[PDB]
Amino acid sequence: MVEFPEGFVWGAATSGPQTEGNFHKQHQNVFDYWFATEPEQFDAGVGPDTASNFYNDYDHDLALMAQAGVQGLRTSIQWTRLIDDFETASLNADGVAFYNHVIDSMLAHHITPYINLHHFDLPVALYDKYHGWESKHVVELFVKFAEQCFKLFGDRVDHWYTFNEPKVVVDGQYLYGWHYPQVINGPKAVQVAYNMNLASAKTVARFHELSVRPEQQIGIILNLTPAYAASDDPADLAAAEFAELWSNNLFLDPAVLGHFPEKLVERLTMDGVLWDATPTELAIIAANPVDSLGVNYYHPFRVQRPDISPKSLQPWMPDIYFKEYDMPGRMMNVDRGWEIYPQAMTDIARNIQKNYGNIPWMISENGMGVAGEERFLDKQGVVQDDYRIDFMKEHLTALAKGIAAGSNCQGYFVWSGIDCWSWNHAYHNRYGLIRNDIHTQTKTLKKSAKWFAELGERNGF
Amino acid sequence: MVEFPEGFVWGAATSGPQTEGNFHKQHQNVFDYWFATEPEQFDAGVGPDTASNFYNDYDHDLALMAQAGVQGLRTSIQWTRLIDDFETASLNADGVAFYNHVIDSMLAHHITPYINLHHFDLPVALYDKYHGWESKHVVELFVKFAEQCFKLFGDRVDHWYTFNEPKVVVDGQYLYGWHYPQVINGPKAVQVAYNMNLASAKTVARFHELSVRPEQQIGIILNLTPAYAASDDPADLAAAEFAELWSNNLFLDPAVLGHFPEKLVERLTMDGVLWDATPTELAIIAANPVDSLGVNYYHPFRVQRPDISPKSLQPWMPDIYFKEYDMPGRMMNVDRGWEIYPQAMTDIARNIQKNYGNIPWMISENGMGVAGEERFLDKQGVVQDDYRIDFMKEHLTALAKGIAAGSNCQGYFVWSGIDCWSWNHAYHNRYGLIRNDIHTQTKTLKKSAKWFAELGERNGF
Repeated sequence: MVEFPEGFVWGAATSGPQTEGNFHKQHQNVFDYWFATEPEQFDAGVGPDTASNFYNDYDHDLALMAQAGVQGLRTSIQWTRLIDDFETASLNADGVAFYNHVIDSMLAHHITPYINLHHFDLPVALYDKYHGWESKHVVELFVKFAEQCFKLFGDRVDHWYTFNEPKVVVDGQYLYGWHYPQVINGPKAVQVAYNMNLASAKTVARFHELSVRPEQQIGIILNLTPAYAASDDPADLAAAEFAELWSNNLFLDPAVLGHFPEKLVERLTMDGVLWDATPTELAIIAANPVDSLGVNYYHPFRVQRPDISPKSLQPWMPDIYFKEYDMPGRMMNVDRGWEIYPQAMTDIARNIQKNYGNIPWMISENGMGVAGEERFLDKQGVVQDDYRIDFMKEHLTALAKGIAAGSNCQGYFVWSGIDCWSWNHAYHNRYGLIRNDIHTQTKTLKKSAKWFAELGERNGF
Repeated sequence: MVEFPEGFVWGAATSGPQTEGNFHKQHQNVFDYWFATEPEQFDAGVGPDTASNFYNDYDHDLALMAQAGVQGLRTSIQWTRLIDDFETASLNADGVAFYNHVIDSMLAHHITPYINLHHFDLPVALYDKYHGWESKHVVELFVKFAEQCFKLFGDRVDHWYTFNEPKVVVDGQYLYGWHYPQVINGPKAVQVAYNMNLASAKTVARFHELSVRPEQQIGIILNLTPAYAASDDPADLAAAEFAELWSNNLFLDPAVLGHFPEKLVERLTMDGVLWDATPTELAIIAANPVDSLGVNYYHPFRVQRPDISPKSLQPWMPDIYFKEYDMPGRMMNVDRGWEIYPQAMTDIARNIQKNYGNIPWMISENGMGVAGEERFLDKQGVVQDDYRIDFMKEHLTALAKGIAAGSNCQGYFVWSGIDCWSWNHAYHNRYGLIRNDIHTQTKTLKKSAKWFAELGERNGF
């Protein structure tokens, strides 16, 4: 009734920081330090020190994911676990040993590894010493960490990603207080977006200098969620224009086309907040676009005119040009606060096909987070998460229309395999096909896990 | 300068609930349920779910305890981990295998096991089903649990304990709200004190039926701090008399002499709150005294006359006869609010010598808790806990005065080897010879750890 291309990958996505726990980890990332000093900023004071116990229980957790139909698992390597000295990227022997264990264990459970290098987990010491992603020297230290990952694990990992959602690092660390250091500074944010695009292009370049087999490829993972104008009012259309350039093109265009979006550069310049770039850096970005795209999609983005004129006396923010809009009658993931709009999948697919060379891409994250899932347990402690199955069906239906129209989508990864630690929200909302009882770290397939395994067997539903 | 008997045992003490974490544990004990229910009752919301990670890191943790001079480790087996069906004491095979690994690992590190059966960790389902320690049926199920421990581990463990401080279970669960379920009921407390005494004698009986070697002994661990009278004013001395019959004789006399203190039975009968016993139960108590005594001491205990007459119209509580007294001029550990009075050790040693047959005994707990020990890290990472060393010097010196005068003391167990979870206080105070960074579960010897090691080799200081 709804079928998918031959070879389509059915996978799951997590990250190191949200699964491993902090057991024996050498360095604190910014979230580790945030929790150590202000535990009250986290749901129930549950931080990342244990998370979903993946450091200790990886082998059996991978077996459960394989049970759940996870043919590919995408997670991340922590800079703060792998590296001893950041300046030279010397190696923490115990951390290298741990990532070889989980990659080997993925293979033994017949899971294809997809390895992302960075997922919101900047080392706090590099923020204290250089201001983190503001520093083009920190950019270089990142590339040297990437180089080690490629040399250590490239022999049995084909599929890599530089970053998960750099835009969330920019927004979170420098615009809205979501991430420690909670800086609130538009111009810095512009430089950080620049610096992270540059780090990604420099990592792509080093990846291909070091690759040995043709099937090795490196990509990036972004939100491509479209900006719908609230109305056809010119002021709402103009707000949606800028929201689109700034939330999507800022990263999509340099990663895939090789250059920054022309209209955005012009607006940033006119406002006096343009990044500092050099011709040599821009040439690196132009010469090393990603091999593939990971699309994270959860909810649409709707936007109307700003309440006050953008020429008002205020600190510069991208938000001076647009304000978020609530559509009456929207479908809502309420205990979460997000709109549910599957059709955006189709728009994204068409946009990639028409405007971005129909580059090979995957849905790298799609999922629904729900609170208090103990209420939906049945007589055997199996969460009856039909809502999650229906949510997956609605978005997969939309995806398949994009594919039949000709968009080069090659896989679908659910967020997430096993309930994992959702930053300051901790375990308030669950996303997994597999429930984790975090008091005992005992995990059990949900109803959606068996549906997912069957979806992969029939390559459809 | 201050020496100790040949063959003195230099040890450390903990418990399972305070170290293991709840990783893969089948059942919740009362503290597990309490934290799952009311995490706000726990410092910083830090519960038992990870504790000091002993479930995962036992082998290396025992190595560090060996470096710190721990020749005997006293800890406990968790009823809620070992047993599948409480009614039949059927075995949980992963919990059985876990205790087999730590006991074997203790042996390989040249650490003599000291295994205690119960440290405040009643399974909450047995309180729901039967009201817990109020049930003489639960008394039997505990004996069945002890049976299983002796058969699985008795081939390698010589030294056993029935309970760690039953009085704290009485006081905590039924008098002052320290332990879930926080019942406030004096008469119920009297019956629970009786039932736990009876559980212990029955366990001692079973233990000797199933004994295989003569070296195998089993004891009980109690607080025997004297109840010092505030003055020689007859109301004060009479208060100290009941305080001692109640806080010490309630368990000392059944455990060692095989009967309850006659003046205490008389008092509770007069007030109409006395336990329900049978002659056969009393005969089992009389026929199975303990083989040895573990003594816990931290701080002294002083009492004065109650403020109102004990005949006043109020719910019966042991405290209607005595009130805590603060002595002008006391030597205090001010941050912890505890008096320092080392000679109480010497008084305890004399009491066991004179009145309790000089039964073989050890100091099963003694130690000092301090908050924010990060203040005394040298930048080599070692806590400079000179205060802990001086504390041990004073108390070992007073204990030596007792051994010299003829007290049959055989060992000194520090609380604790590694920093562990102190119930609702969690990790606010640290007692260890070894420091635990509970964010990373990375452990490091303190200064006192090297001191304790040299103390054991020199057998003095």
